[PDB]
Amino acid sequence: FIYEAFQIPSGSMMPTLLIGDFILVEKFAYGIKDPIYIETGHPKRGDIVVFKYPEDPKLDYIKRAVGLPGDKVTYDPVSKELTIQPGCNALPVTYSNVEPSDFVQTFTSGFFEVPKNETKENGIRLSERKETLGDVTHRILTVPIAQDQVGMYYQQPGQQLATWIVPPGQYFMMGDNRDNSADSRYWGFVPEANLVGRATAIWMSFDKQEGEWPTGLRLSRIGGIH
Amino acid sequence: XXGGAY
Repeated sequence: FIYEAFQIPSGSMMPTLLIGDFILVEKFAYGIKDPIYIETGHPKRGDIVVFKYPEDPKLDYIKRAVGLPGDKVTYDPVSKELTIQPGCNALPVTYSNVEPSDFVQTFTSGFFEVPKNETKENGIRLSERKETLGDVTHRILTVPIAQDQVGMYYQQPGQQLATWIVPPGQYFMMGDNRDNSADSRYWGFVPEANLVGRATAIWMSFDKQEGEWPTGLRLSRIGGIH
Repeated sequence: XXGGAY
């Protein structure tokens, strides 16, 4: 397996990946099969994938693969919940109770880790919940005063707004920081050709703000991604 | 690498 490291400059995958994380990615592999007598690397649903931005292939993006080839994906912008129908059958999708997250967003915008007992001026506390897609559980953040404007979505020819059917060999990507993520909702599907790898680990983390320099080290974050 | 992912 071939490996590549990446810095996380933005907040689009909070709380799973933070600004200032450094991650290791495992590149996807074409299988090496002996037809006389490895397996081909594909995203599984829920995988954190690095990929080349389709519209400008010189930029690397990192999102979660929530939609696989054939998936009918529907997003309800009010509840901020996905529905997924594979091979279009309904994928089991569950959501936990909303609770206050560790983060406040100021509003460009910055994010701050603020303890749940405190408050911060010019800020909104982000909510957190668990999203389960099939067999994979991960956290998402939502901004309680935010809601997508569906008229601004990438609209797939043939489809109502806020519903997409993933073409063969393509993926529907979404960020865990659901109100702060420019993802497939807005710029459409990601082709197979554009995938780089799957995020496997945080190998280093620096405590910093989006444009600022590091305030410290978050060694507690080194390890698996969950 | 060491490059960024947005």
